[PDB]
Amino acid sequence: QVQLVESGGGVVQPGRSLRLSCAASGFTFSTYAMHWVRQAPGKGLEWVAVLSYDGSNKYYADSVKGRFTISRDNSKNTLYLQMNSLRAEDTAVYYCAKGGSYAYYYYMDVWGKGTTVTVSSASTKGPSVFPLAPGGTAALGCLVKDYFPEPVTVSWNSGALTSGVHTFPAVLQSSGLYSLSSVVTVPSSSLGTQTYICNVNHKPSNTKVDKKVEPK
Amino acid sequence: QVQLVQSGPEVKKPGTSVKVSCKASGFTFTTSAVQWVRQARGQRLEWIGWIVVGSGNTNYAQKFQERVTITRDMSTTTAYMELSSLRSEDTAVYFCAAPHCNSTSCYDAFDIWGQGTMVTVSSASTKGPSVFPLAPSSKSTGTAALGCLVKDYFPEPVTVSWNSGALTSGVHTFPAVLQSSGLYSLSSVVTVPSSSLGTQTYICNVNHKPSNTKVDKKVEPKSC
Amino acid sequence: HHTNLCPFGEVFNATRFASVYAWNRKRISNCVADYSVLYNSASFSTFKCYGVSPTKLNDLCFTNVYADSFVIRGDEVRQIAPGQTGKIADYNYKLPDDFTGCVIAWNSNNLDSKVGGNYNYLYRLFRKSNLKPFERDISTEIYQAGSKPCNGVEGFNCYFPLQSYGFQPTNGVGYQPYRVVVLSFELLHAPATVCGK
Amino acid sequence: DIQLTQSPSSLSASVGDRVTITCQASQDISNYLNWYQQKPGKAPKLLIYDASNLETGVPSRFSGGGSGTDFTFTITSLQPEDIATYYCQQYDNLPLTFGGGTKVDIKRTVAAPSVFIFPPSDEQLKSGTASVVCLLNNFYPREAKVQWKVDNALQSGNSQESVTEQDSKDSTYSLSSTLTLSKADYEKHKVYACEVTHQGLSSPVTKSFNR
Amino acid sequence: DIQMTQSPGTLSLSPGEGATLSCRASQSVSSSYLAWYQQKPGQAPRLLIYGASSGATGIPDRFSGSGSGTDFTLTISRLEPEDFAVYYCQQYGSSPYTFGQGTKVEIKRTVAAPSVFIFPPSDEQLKSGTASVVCLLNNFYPREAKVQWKVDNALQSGNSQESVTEQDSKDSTYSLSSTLTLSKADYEKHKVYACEVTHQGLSSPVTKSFNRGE
Ligand SMILES: *[C@@H]1O[C@H](CO[C@@H]2O[C@@H](C)[C@@H](O)[C@@H](O)[C@@H]2O)[C@@H](O[C@@H]2O[C@H](CO)[C@@H](O)[C@H](O)[C@H]2NC(C)=O)[C@H](O)[C@H]1NC(C)=O
Ligand SMILES: *[C@@H]1O[C@H](CO[C@@H]2O[C@@H](C)[C@@H](O)[C@@H](O)[C@@H]2O)[C@@H](O)[C@H](O)[C@H]1NC(C)=O
Ligand SMILES: [Cl-]
Ligand SMILES: [Cl-]
Ligand SMILES: [Cl-]
Ligand SMILES: [Cl-]
Ligand SMILES: [Cl-]
Repeated sequence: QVQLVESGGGVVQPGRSLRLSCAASGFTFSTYAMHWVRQAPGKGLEWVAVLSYDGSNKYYADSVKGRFTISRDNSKNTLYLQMNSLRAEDTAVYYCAKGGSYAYYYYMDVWGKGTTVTVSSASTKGPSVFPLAPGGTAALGCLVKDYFPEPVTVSWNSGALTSGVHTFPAVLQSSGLYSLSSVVTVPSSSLGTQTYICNVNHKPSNTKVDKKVEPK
Repeated sequence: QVQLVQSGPEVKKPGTSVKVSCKASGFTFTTSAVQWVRQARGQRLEWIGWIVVGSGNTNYAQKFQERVTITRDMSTTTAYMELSSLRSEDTAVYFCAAPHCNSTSCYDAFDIWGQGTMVTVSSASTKGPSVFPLAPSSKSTGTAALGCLVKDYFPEPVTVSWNSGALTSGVHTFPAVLQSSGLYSLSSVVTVPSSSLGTQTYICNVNHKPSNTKVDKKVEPKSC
Repeated sequence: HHTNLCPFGEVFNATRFASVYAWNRKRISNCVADYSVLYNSASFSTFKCYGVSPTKLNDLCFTNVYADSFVIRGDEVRQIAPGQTGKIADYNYKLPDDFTGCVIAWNSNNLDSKVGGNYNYLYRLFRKSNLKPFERDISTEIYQAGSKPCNGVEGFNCYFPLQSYGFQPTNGVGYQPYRVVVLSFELLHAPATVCGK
Repeated sequence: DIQLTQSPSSLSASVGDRVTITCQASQDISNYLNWYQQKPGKAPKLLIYDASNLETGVPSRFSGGGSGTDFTFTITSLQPEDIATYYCQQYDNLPLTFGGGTKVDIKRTVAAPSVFIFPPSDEQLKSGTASVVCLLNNFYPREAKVQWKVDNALQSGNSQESVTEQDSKDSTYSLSSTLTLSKADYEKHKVYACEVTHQGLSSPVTKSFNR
Repeated sequence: DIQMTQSPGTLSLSPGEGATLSCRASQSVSSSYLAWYQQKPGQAPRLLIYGASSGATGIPDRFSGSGSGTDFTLTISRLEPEDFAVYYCQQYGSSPYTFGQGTKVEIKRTVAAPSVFIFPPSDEQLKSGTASVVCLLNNFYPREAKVQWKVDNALQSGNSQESVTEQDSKDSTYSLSSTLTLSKADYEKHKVYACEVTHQGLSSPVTKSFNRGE
């Protein structure tokens, strides 16, 4: 029952600072070495930093050297990661991991669930929902464009239409806002006697948009 | 009390070996290094070699690669220099030096130096000196000169005093010379007022510890 | 996890052992250990356990067991213990004060000694500071004993940090090679995977 | 640093197959190699530690071998819940470094993509932005190429793509490509098309529309 | 090997003057591995300057060092009585750690002529079968002096040995002892025994003699 809980992740502006924390349970935290590992969206795993049992010896990765600082508070059984001079490439999911016995930095046993750090200067904005208007079978969908931050949820006909639905993962535009599309394939026979509505829900901005997709 | 104390004097026959010790105290020996330097009488300092205490790695001068091995024992915190196939040219004073260190850091030069070890190489045997007076002449009215000739002894050194130390002013005791016989000769002189030649007694005290010889000699004006 | 003997043979009977400066660790998990056979084995010069009684080891369970192995000489075996000082404990392999485990060592002169001397086994000679417990240092950077930089070349106050052992068959017992295995017993708030039977 | 090279970067196998992926180290790392399984959305989970040994709970179908520089990771009888990305990780010295990863796919019959093109909606053109959408629906394998054509001109640097996960029922993928132009640039041209090249198609398929 | 050369051989200065000593290396040495030592007669070398320009612990700040590459200098701003000694430089950057030949710093004094004394062999020594004639040169400056033995005006050679004292700590003078050694037979074959002394402080060579027996 070794468990590590992370927190402090969220939206942070480029060049500003953020500090993550990791709460450990199930072992004598004050004796063990501690790790931070991150994973950018669509990337592999990258080791960030490691701390000795007493916190006096620190080792970082070149990608974060001189910008990140790893620390710990043994009385509170928590591990910290001070992130300064943040860049867009620091956008990742950050995990803490239990290390070796004392100064045995070479182990990375149990990982935490992970906290998400998003580096963007964009502000919370609701999505604009545009219809993708519609062979033997036709395709139609909705364009969920220009929203921030993640995520959005798209369903069709309040959950009745689930067969053939493909809600694509979002892409990050050069504007800093996300774009997403959700399509559904239907028989062309029912195009004139069955209405299709996509239910876009964006909790961070409290937006609920129901868009009716019609032929042209 | 950061110190380096070396062995006593050595007198070896030609062709034998000598092993001079150099015990360290006051600093952490294990992270320092010891160099060895010899110096003939009146000549320059000559580097023999050095050793790193921690590793035992050594470097020797080309002149001494054939006959020198420098070692050290960390349990007795001592360094050694062993010179084999000794010959007359090896007769000199031998110094050891080292930088002082704690458990991690060391001084940036050889700042500790031992007292030195005098090594003599010759075929001669121990012999006490013969002390002959250098009688004052019948000159001036004015200062006169007298002294003692400390002749034919081995090895170095002899020590000469006058009137058991009561006479030091005007005294000159010259460094000994090595005669072709392999024995040393030394002279000690003192200048005194000519008026005191008849009423002041002058005795030179020659001591030669290697032969346990104590000679007192009275120096008087010549008796015609 | 229950029907498999712990692979202690791969540690003790390993063909090659590591230098103490680069000591090797193997994780022992999900197996059944027989510690009594090792404790009563007549092939071990040292079998000192800390924080746990070696006689009641077959009655204990642990979440994980870790086996550290390396080679030193006999008179240095006394340093593989908590609260020790010396070239090995300070610069090569350090045990914590609260160490819970067993230190096992045996004379390996017939294996780790060559005719002209075995110089493959190394140990760290200098370091800026003592090792923390269970720290491993495999750097080969020139040690700077003075205030002047070394520039990657040895010289006055600039020495290579690793030194080789002698290890010749005719050496004294205190200078002969010994193989050391340090078992440490880890106990977390998790299901115990290494028990004794 | 120590560099790890995984091979292959991706592969496809059916349930019951024996999967084998390799991990080569730039220098000798003894047996200090870990093998992770990471399923989409979750954190990596350790399967093999010390190159050869099974982590607690991990099914016995996973195994690993090797010491020094060349290592292997094996799944004797691939199962439906074994579809994930697998990483090797060395821990001989800091920094801890991972391999490039190996995505394990379900093998199925080659399916050509169903290509649909969508002109921008009139509501979006009122805002001053145009987004053309090209859909590639239910195809296999995942590798697909889409090139945009605006009046016989190949487009580059003005489009973004997104791919779904493998469908748990038909084992096909779906790809969405969006061409983003300003409304001004959208009104200057007439022919918009996306050319789709795929293994299932003996020749690229082009869906176009006249503005 | 790196050759170390020092200059001048001897430095004659008055107490209070400044001293400037030179140490040159046959090739570039690291300035951080050049040391200066002071050695007084009958004593061990004492470290003065290290790293070319760093004073050792306990060394008065009147000792200054400079140099880099091949040329190095030891500088004494105000020469104190305890500063008159021999000074060596040693490079210890490249093995072997070679020394210079040393530079003696002596007290420059007014020219002083030597007082010359001649001593016949004692009657006690003639019993032994050997005769020693001693010629004493007392308290002169500078150190350069010449002693010539003449037996019945016959120039002697190969049968004399000399010896000089250190510079006296009170009058800054030197003294010389020359010993003419003959057999008892050879000694009794001649009459006039004389030693001629040449020195800068003498307008012409001074001769002290004695007639055997008288
Ligand atoms: C070990 O010594 C170093 C250096 O001390 C100096 O160098 C020695 C060779 C010797 O000459 C000493 O007398 C010198 O003081 C210590 O490190 C220095 O510590 C001082 C004060 O603690 C500090 O001002 C310096 O900046 C330090 N320099 C360096 C390079 O670290 C060190 O603390 C000593 N360690 C122990 C345990 O005594
Ligand atoms: C070490 O090995 C002993 C004997 O094992 C046998 O002989 C060796 C040389 C190998 O060939 C091996 O494959 C054989 O099975 C055991 O008796 C002893 O228990 C072992 N020690 C440990 C700690 O496992
Ligand atoms: Cl550190
Ligand atoms: Cl703390
Ligand atoms: Cl005198
Ligand atoms: Cl699993
Ligand atoms: Cl020299």
